[PDB]
Amino acid sequence: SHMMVSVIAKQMTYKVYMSGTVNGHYFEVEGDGKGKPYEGEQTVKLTVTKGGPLPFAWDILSPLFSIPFTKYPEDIPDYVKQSFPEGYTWERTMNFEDGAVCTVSNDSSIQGNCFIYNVKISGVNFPPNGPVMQKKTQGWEPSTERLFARDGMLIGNDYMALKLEGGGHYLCEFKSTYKAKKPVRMPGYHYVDRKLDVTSHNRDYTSVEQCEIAIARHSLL
Amino acid sequence: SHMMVSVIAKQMTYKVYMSGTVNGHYFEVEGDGKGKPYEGEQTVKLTVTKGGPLPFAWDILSPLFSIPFTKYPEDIPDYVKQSFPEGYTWERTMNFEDGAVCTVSNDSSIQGNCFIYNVKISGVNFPPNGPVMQKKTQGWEPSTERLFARDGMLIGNDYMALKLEGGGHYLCEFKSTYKAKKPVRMPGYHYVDRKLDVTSHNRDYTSVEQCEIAIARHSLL
Amino acid sequence: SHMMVSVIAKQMTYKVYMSGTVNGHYFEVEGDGKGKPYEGEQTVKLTVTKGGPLPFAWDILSPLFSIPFTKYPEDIPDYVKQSFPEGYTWERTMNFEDGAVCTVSNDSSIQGNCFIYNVKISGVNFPPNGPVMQKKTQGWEPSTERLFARDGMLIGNDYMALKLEGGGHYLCEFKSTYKAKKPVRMPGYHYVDRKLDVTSHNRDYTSVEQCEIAIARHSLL
Amino acid sequence: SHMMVSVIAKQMTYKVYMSGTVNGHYFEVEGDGKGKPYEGEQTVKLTVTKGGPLPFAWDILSPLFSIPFTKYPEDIPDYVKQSFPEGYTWERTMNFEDGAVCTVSNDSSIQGNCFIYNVKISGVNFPPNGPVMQKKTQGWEPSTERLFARDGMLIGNDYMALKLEGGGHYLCEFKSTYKAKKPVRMPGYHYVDRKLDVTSHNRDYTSVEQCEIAIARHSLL
Repeated sequence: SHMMVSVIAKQMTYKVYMSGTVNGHYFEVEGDGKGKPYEGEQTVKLTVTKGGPLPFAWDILSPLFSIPFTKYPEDIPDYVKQSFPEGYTWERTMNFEDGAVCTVSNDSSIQGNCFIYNVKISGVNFPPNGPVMQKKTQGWEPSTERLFARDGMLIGNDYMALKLEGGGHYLCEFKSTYKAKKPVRMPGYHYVDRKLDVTSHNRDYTSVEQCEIAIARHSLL
Repeated sequence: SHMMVSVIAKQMTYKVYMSGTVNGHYFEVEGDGKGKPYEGEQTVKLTVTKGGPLPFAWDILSPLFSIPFTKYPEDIPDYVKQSFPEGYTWERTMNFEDGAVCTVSNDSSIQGNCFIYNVKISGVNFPPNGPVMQKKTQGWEPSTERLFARDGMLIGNDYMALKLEGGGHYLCEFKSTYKAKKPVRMPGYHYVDRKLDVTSHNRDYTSVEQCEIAIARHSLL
Repeated sequence: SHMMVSVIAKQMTYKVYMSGTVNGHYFEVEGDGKGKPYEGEQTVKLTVTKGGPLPFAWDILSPLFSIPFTKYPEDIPDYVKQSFPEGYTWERTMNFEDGAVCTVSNDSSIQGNCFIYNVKISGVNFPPNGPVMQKKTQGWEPSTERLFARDGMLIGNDYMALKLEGGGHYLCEFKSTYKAKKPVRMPGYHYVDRKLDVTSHNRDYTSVEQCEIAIARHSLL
Repeated sequence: SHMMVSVIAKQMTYKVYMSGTVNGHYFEVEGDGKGKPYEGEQTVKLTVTKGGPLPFAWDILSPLFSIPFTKYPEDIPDYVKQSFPEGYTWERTMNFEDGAVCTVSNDSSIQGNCFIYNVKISGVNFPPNGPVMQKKTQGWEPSTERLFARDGMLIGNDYMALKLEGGGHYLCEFKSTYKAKKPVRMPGYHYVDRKLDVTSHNRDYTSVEQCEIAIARHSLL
């Protein structure tokens, strides 16, 4: 079994606060979630508190609403979990195959049994007739992030794909940079498999429930 | 002489309001500017009003503070000036050669003799020992933007370069998408030459003055 | 068990013919290999026949010397194996994180018990003091290609990483496009895990022996 | 007037030898050219000699057929002309907006009154229904290359655009790296304007004539 850290219970909740701008439209979202950090399981309920209903696909926000909830096997150092109680920050670029770009920054803290995430997203050049502004997406495929240490930062790359109405895929590249706020034991080259689903939502996606499973590992061969 | 639009005087002022995050650091800036829109000359005084003094090179913000102040020869339609009084928006990506990326959005309107600009920037993945975080930049080379029409929008690209303390250059690619808030007459493929200098600043760059000359043209050949 | 095709025996050999140019240096390589296509196992012995010894790292050529040797599970259509006897072509871009770029094209045929591969590589902008021209690489990490169907072509993306002398990683992005020469049954979204090793070589890598294991699969979750 | 190097006459000829592969199709081309190097004027007659008639737009080859024929004002050092008699090499990437990519390498020498060019191109991932494979291009816009010195090499970038049958543009980014075969005096940051036209061709573009004007300069402001 993997070393559990005492500041992170086997059952934890969290609060997430998002603000951002996508194609010039400002908006804010708040969520409360919960899960089992050492099993890699979590769920979150989101509420659009400003700028709703959103004129773009909800799916582009889904993977922005909790990386402490990743199951790590015994021999792989868990970068993110070691960073607590002080916490971590990360920065992410999303490059969509039709030219749209998002930049994302996150600050993560802990208060007792509850993680606190603050996240900002900026999105530009989503084509007006594209699957995002026309809400043609049907959730992400499961995906695998490739992670490795560099300058005491963790670096993640992920080939993502939104499912399209009536077959087809809309590609997105994730590049992520994770920075603990204190020095920790770096892991080596490894992967995290993820599966993310919207399990329920209202008509204009102003209330949304998501859930995720994330499990780290070495190569299979 | 180029046609002059009655809603834009030969001398104008403007106010610019900017908020943003760069490597996770929030900041706000306000500016007051003036110039001669049909001669392509302007100056602006900027004040950091939140999150100052900034921990990053001022030069990455410089080109975000007024495209109505571009001189257009008579035979080239002026996309930006035609958009008034309704105004315009634009979005910009900034891709630096060490992998930092900025997304920018802008909304621009007019009140009498005064343009009003609202601009938001999100910049991520500046290397902590690179010339931006170590404030080693020494202003921008004069540059040229290539512009053409597509789908009712004016598309621009610019290979920019920052000057480096100790000679040499730090490269940045600009991609811009300008969208008038009403249909306007579309120009053909053309160029805009620009020179942009910081003419004065205090020690921690919390007060900065910039001067810019911008002139559109056809190919020189 | 997966459907085996009659034109592809459980034990097969192959011949591979490479010519190319890397940083302006022309060279040619020939290899003979063998393996078990339905088990995903193969080995190949390469000989540099022109332009040797090569002034660059052998590792940049390794993943160019046999995709019929991929183990597919029963329920996933095997695009490449269906394309025979007529065969297939593919095109690949390799984008290295220090700016170097390779383009690759391949034509694959079959004669009896022996596949025949013709491959061309063009490589440019490898920095003269980089790990490639200074031969600092220490083989690839195992990796996973993400594959999906589009316009009856198969499309693969792979986040690759060369191991560096004294710790460290040198990243490379693979984008591949595979085209059967006759229509076949397209698969859905899936992955291929690969592990590629140089098992033996002489002093200046003019004779090189490699081996590979490649196994397709769905997501693990 | 700019200094004139004694090894380069006011009128010169040149031979150009080209081989390459585009979407897997091999071809060779030979050309004979002439012009006035210090005035920046040249013409060239090309003959497809293998793999003709070409199944792809001739325009993607056009800018690969002689940079000594660039007029340099007196105060800007001429990197290419100083390199002689030894000569130079260069490498170029061509990135089209629908994801096609070309890598190019060149070697250039001199025999008396005649430059000799050897050039290789590899182009991949042209979409089969795009304007290159469907021969819908109508020549290149006049363009400007940005040039600066780094590590003894002259680096160039150019936002190019092909004209499209039916108005509109198909964008391509040029990155070029020019390397003299001996140390030379390095120019500062500057530009080269170019116009390149096909002046005549037969029906299947197996004989083509091109004309190019190239003039270096500082920023216009």
